[PDB]
Amino acid sequence: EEKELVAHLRSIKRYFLMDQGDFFVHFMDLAEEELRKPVEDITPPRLEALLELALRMSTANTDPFKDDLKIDLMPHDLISGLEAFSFDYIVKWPLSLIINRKALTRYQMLFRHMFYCKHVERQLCSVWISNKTFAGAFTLRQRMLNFVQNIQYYMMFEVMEPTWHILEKNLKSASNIDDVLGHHTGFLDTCLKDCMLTLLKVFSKLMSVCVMFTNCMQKFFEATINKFDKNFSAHLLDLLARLSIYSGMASVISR
Amino acid sequence: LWHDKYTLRKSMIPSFMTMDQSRKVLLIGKSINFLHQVCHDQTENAFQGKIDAAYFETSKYLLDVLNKKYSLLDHMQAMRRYLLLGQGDFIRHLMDLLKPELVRPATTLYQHNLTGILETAVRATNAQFDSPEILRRLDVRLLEDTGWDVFSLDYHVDGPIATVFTRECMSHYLRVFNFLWRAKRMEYILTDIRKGHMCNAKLLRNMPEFSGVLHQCHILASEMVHFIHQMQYYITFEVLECSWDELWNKVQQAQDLDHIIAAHEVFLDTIISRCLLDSDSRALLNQLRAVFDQIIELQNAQDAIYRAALEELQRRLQFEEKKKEEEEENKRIGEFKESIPKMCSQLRILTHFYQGIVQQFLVLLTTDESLRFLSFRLDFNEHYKA
Amino acid sequence: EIITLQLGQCGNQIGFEFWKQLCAEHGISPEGIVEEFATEGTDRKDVFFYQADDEHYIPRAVLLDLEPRVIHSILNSPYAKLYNPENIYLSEHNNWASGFSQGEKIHEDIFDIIDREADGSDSLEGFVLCHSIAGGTGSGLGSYLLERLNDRYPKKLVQTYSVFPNQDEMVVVQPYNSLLTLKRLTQNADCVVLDNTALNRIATDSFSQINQLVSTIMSASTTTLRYPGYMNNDLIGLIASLIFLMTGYTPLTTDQSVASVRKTTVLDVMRRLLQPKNVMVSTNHCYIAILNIIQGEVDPTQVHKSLQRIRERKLANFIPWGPIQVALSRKSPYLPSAHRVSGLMMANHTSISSLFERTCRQYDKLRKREAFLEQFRKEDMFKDNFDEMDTSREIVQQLIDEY
Amino acid sequence: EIITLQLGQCGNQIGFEFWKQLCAEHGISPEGIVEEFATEGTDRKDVFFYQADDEHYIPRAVLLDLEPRVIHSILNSPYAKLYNPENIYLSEHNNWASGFSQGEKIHEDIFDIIDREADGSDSLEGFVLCHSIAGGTGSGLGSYLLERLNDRYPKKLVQTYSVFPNQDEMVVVQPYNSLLTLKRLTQNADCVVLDNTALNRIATDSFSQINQLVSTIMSASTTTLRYPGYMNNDLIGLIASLIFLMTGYTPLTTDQSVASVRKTTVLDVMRRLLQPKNVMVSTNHCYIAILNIIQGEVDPTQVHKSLQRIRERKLANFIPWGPIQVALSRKSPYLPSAHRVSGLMMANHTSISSLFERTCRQYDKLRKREAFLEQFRKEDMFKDNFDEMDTSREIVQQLIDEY
Repeated sequence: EEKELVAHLRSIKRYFLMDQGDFFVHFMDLAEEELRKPVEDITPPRLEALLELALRMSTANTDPFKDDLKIDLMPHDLISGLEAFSFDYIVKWPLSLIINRKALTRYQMLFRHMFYCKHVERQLCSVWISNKTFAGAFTLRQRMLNFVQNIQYYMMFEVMEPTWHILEKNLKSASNIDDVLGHHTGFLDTCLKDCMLTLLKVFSKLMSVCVMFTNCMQKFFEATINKFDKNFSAHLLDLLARLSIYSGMASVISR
Repeated sequence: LWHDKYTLRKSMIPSFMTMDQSRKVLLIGKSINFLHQVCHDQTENAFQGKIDAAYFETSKYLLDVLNKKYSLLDHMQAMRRYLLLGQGDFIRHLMDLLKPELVRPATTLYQHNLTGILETAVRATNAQFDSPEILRRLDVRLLEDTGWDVFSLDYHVDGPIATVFTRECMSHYLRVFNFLWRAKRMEYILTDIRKGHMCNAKLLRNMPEFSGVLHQCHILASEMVHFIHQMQYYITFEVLECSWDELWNKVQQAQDLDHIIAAHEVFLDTIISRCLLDSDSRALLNQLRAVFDQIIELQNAQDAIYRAALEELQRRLQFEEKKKEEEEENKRIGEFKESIPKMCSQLRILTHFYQGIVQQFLVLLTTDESLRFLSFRLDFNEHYKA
Repeated sequence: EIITLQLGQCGNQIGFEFWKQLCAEHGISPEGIVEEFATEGTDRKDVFFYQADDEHYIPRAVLLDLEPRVIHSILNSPYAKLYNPENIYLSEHNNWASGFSQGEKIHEDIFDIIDREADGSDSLEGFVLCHSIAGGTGSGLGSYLLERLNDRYPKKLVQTYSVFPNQDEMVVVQPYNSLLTLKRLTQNADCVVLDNTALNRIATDSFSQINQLVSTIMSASTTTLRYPGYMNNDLIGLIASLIFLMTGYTPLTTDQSVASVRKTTVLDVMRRLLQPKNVMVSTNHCYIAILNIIQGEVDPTQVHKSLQRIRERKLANFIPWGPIQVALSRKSPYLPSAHRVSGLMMANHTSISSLFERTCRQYDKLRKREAFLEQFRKEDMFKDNFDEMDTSREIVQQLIDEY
Repeated sequence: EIITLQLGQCGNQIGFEFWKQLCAEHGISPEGIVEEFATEGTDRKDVFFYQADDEHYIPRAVLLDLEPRVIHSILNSPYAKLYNPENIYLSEHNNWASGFSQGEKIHEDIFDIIDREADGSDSLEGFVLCHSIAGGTGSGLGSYLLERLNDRYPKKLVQTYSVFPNQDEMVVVQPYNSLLTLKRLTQNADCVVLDNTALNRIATDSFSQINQLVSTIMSASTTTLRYPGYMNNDLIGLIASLIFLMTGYTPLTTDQSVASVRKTTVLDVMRRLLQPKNVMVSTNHCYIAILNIIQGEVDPTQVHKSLQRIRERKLANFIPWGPIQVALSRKSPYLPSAHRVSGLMMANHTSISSLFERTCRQYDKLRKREAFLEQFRKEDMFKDNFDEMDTSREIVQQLIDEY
């Protein structure tokens, strides 16, 4: 009731779990050019001045706790400039026992994995308007875009939307803090399992060809488009292969 | 906390307490010691009246805390609906979904896949409207071939209620569940064959040369479905509905949780006895298995005679629809008529051996008394016994 | 699950009163709402009904008819809102050939409706057909639907409640329609004969009451499927245990004839189900199979004793070349149990052959003089010749010989 | 943000009822005031409306017309005060050439209005056009605006709801206007075909109701953009996932047809969106893309199951040379949720080619005899020759060949 916790986690799903795309569609639209610069070349007083603006202009303005978002440029990527960006969140003492540094980097691990897929299909969809006024590269773009759109819909409406709805109900039947601490870290170690975060490093290389493909089309050749097809389709038949050998993790193939 | 940790010392009993009175104190002490730890709850002639006063109050309270805080009775009924197939509606759907899986060998079978199927059945059938607690314990286990030899439900139970089942009732129910699982797939096979004949004659009713041998395929079925559909009744009325009635009658009147154990323990010694799963009735069950096998061999010797008639019918369809040559097929049609008496000698020798194993089965029943009600079910109208 | 295909005025009504009986049994309000007392019900409803987001339940029924009047009256009944307007079909604008021609003409929409209904069920088991074999609508339309259904769905059961024309009472063109419908029934139907003559005979000794009795028969036949138990938990189980049929029901008593509350054992009921009088339809002919479904309290010891005594009394006759069944169910918890124990019987008996021998005799009594063939020649099917008729007659003759 | 350009009587009305639907959804009063219950609303309003210092909200709409009567009637409606009088434009004083000539004549004021509206939005995303392709006003004016807009704004989307002339019902000069408008659509339009024939067909089985349905389609198409969620948070996301289109909506039910509250899953809806009957528009032709937006409670497990079953049942056909999409949204919190779950479908399918083949056939059926060319010669564009017509016809032929 006082210093509420359930009305305090929904202020995290709005930013970390990317439940509101009205703040992102407006933030990357501002800080795109100033993130492609390499690291140790961008001024952090500029990004915070862009984050602080992207909120109040969007629909995230109606939030009591919006003043707790800080930029934190991590040193190592999801094992530069753009692949080293992630929010940071600060809380007071009484609410810190629940959401601590041990259980906040996990919120910060499964965010970058969803900012990376959100970044590529934001540009891979951007090359679509450049070609709209040589004719065999479209049938490959259809194969790539329909794969990242099929990962995100699996990662939002299948893993992080159902598991969160459990936690909301699983906190009304709690009896003590030693249980709320069990239903929270019991929600994070489940998301990082149904997601590919825990190995499946071929996903990282598979997204590598997609960003390169957008780059090639950004310079506007006839012999390299067919190379990407043989390269990208080879990695996808590897992803669908390992995702089949399991005892969810089997419903992904139907996605 | 019941079977051990308490011993009646025969040496240090005072002479002025009769040997029976010394077993009412060891039972009142045990009833209160067990009420605290496991159940997790906290509260001459006048001498004889004190023991009984401490008995007709403590034990009567032990059942109340064991029926309201744990619902010991609501599990006995629920452990009959599922573990003893007493539901029927749920086991029907569960045998339709495990069919595509269990046909494969056991090596490719993994438990983590079947649970999603079991969970689907409990949702579709009427078993969804049920206490969520008892549904938390109902799961699957994999006995250690074919998928129809290693599948069985478990319904594990731990805690205070585990003092009524004691790891032996769970080693007896599974000993029963196999006999009720076999006698349930041997019936859904025989209603599938009967379903095939209900579509067979609706297609090839134009070949009068085939109905002569096709007829023996029907009679052998209806002579076989009787033996199964009749023994399936002896399971309901003579074993389940009768031996369970002598349990719910000695529970609504029993008390002190030691007339309940002894009433539920003998309830598992009649079902084992009224079914043929005893130790000295071994010659009978192995005799029944042979009859259970002849039902499978019919299904294999039927689709062969079924499909071989659909191929010849399909060719006979295309051999005239595209044209509307004539001599090269009459030898194929002519030889097809010549293979018919070969198949007739199969169903003529399969039947003559099926009757030789049933007429031998009945002789073994005249051996130990409730079985006499079975010999009447099978031998009704005296079709056997000449 | 199951679907119901009712054709012609006979079938349309049959369906009306069958669904009336069903909703009465399951505590379904006329509008499709569920009564408060039945909120926690245990009865299975998916078999004949599917619920809706509005909490109302919709029958898995389709209405077919060559004429509007009957269904229009149905939709003016208090039960009108219950049915699905989408499924109901009415011809925009008495012969079998015409009926089959229309069936060829209106294939698309009918099978659209049937497919839509089918895809809403996970475990559809078979089909139910209610129609009359004499009138032009029922006969021809059922023929066409059976043909195209057995073609379309080769893995579903097809059950029918076929009403046969009265014979003691003199459709003038009934022999042709009956013979053709029988051809189609043998050639495609998986498995309940019905006749007005004996039905009204037992009723005596309006169509509303006759079809109320018929719906009673249908509901009692489907009871155990509706109410899951231990044995006989599927229609295929029913069919396998028997396989043409005839039926009889013991407690066929008026609402005014409850005054004689006769102590009704199971033995007396099962006995009563055997007599030719109770067989609702009109050479040492014998049985092929007998099934008795019993509702109410029942002791299997009583059942065994009744079976033993009847077997000893040899009141029945069986085939010499082959080796009954008594199933038990539970009454709906709602309708009054005016009967202590009740019994329904479905049997296969060779005597039914006589039916066809009559109709064949009827048909042969016309084909020799070419009576009322003018209309048939109009339709395409009988435009050139009538070989269809000859094949149908020979098929029926073959069936009689087989019996 | 977005702008709406509606032309001709058709477009003017389309806009009227589209904004009626929008204000109903977002709880916007007819006068532009906001209701008390909607004060704390979470719905995004910038997309179609911009608020004013007086707290009222103004649509990002512009009214264009060659004639005053329609808009004059609009301004006599209860919704009159809502629109912006500055943006509305009326000609002071039925041919495509005349329409394009006027468009050349009145460039300045129209683009003044468009620029004023554009500069009031930070993140304008594209354009929306509503018009009819047959009448003189819509066809020519839309042609001119599309040309000069694609020239002016080379970085904005252009979406249209083009209404096609009825064909089963015999504009006498429709072939010319339709062909020219199609030329311009291919040559400049970024991306929703519409026809009166099939639209009224589904309506059956006044313009007020037809365009109410059309506005329903438009609003359901723009729902998720209006209501931000997780995926598909932009129009460009929509377009990329598909790229000519056709549409269908399941709960197209009268206000009187709510009596049948049918239990409506997601599976049944998404299935219904596939049938040609529900496609509101009228060689083994196949699909190119399918999108289904679902409103109401939805379980992604149900969606996966429906997708699996439909894929296995192979009810659809796809291109052999290339490898659908199911997006979910939330209903407005205000309008009654008479439907448990609802579905809208937008697809690209090759069969649409037939449309042009008809119109081409129509046009070729006239160009051989020079019918009704007298008026066209009057205008400057067709004063010398008609090479415009030949180029347009060849472009449409090229598009058909490409399909």
